[PDB]
Amino acid sequence: IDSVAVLRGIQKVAMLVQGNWVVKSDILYPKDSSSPHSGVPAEVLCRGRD
Amino acid sequence: PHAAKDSSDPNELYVNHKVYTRHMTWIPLGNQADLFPEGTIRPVHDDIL
Amino acid sequence: MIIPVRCFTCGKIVGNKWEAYLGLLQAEYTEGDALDALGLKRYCCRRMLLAHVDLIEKLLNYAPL
Ligand SMILES: [Zn+2]
Repeated sequence: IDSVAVLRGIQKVAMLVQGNWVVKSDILYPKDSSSPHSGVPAEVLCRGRD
Repeated sequence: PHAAKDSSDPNELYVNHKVYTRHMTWIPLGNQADLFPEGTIRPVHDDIL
Repeated sequence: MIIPVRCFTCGKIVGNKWEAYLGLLQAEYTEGDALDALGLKRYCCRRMLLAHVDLIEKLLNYAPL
């Protein structure tokens, strides 16, 4: 698999932190999901993870 | 009445949610108010949950 | 369910040192150094605070409210 395609694919679902790639917050927490421990909406979880 | 939109921590959402022993109020009987000055009759640690 | 006020063996007041202990868990302190800083020399209070499970919030999650 070409490196450019993998890079373009990972740029849409991940962010660069200290040279490494961390998955985006909205990917782990969909809009209809909630915190399994507190039940807060997924938007707050995404803001906290960001 | 005034809290954040999320307020995940119970401290911001609710008030008096943890009943500490400091809420105990000594009620004088008869002349105990005159014999005992204010602040003497009270819980020892004042922080027991 | 909830942290007991008195220690079973000795009887030292331990209910008031629970939430602060949780603060020491919210901080970078480990278990042993936090129990030492709280003033628990004998191991009975250390067992009381360490082996205690906080089930009151799990029950309040099922409370009527
Ligand atoms: Zn003890």
